[PDB]
Amino acid sequence: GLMQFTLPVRLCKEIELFHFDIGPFENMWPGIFVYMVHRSCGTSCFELEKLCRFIMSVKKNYRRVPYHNWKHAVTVAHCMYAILQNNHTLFTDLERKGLLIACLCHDLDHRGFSNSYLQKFDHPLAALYSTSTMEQHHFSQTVSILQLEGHNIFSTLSSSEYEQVLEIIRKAIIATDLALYFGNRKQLEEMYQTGSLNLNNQSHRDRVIGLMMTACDLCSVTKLWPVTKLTANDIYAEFWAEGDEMKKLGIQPIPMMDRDKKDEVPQGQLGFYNAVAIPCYTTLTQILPPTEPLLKACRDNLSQWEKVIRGEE
Ligand SMILES: Cn1ncc(C(=O)N2CCC2)c1C(=O)Nc1cn(-c2ccc3ccccc3n2)cn1
Ligand SMILES: [Mg+2]
Ligand SMILES: [Zn+2]
Repeated sequence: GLMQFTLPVRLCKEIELFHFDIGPFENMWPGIFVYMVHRSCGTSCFELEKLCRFIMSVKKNYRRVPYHNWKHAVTVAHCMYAILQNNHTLFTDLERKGLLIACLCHDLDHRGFSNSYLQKFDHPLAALYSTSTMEQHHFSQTVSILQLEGHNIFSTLSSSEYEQVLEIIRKAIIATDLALYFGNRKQLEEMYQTGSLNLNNQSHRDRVIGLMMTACDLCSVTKLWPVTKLTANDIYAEFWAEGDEMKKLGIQPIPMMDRDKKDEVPQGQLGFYNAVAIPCYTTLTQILPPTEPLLKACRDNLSQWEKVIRGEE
């Protein structure tokens, strides 16, 4: 109740900024998350005993992979924290509860492999869930952890409020499937430009929430250049491991996953910032103007990758 989490001065200030890096001290990340829930949601949203037990169960069910790990989870929750805090009056009490939990849980039990590799491997999960394979798994993992004795952080919601939050979390996690982003952002673009966008329309809020999830998921591209560059190594470590596994099945991987084409990474980054990241943050800034700092950092990082290609680093 009267127990607040407090951060050291530099963190307390820097955590409010979009480009905050959560640091290399794993043992501080749970406290960083609880801090963000308390400021974003209230010290009443969750029983602290249950929240702490939920957080530690979520951490245990993230694997020791180079990128899709517990640090990614907390990083993606922080970006959502920053969006929510810069957009106070736009989101409901339920949405603010659900979305930080959704971000913490969005890659639960990730093995570091794409939906593609699961399908070509003929992994059991690709028979259970024929599209958004890993994302349906991440939501299933979230529901299972919530149902562990003492882990139901939502228990003090009403029956209807509980159903609404689980549906917010389900849609939020499914939307982190990048295959679904292109269509989602096209529809948001058409709607904002014809002016038909209506945030009282539930189907419209769903689309906007989904774009916020893509924005948060991709947020390594919105950090200081050294964070962005050092995260890129972790991202490619997984992609290249996946390409190795493709070659073991007798399939030449796409260049993205071929460690033989290390050289082409800078040009692949331009394509990705131009095809995915920049349009994601542009449409987000059109719908929620206070998220402009993400667009600006993303553009700065595109310019840095341009500088690497020109051999100036
Ligand atoms: C930075 N970032 N953050 C998230 C993701 C992502 O997609 N994720 C799904 C899991 C996270 C990325 C990313 O790098 N995507 C990407 C990189 N390329 C390319 C394309 C052609 C290439 C040719 C040669 C070498 C490298 C290449 N790379 C295409 N898409
Ligand atoms: Mg994912
Ligand atoms: Zn993710």
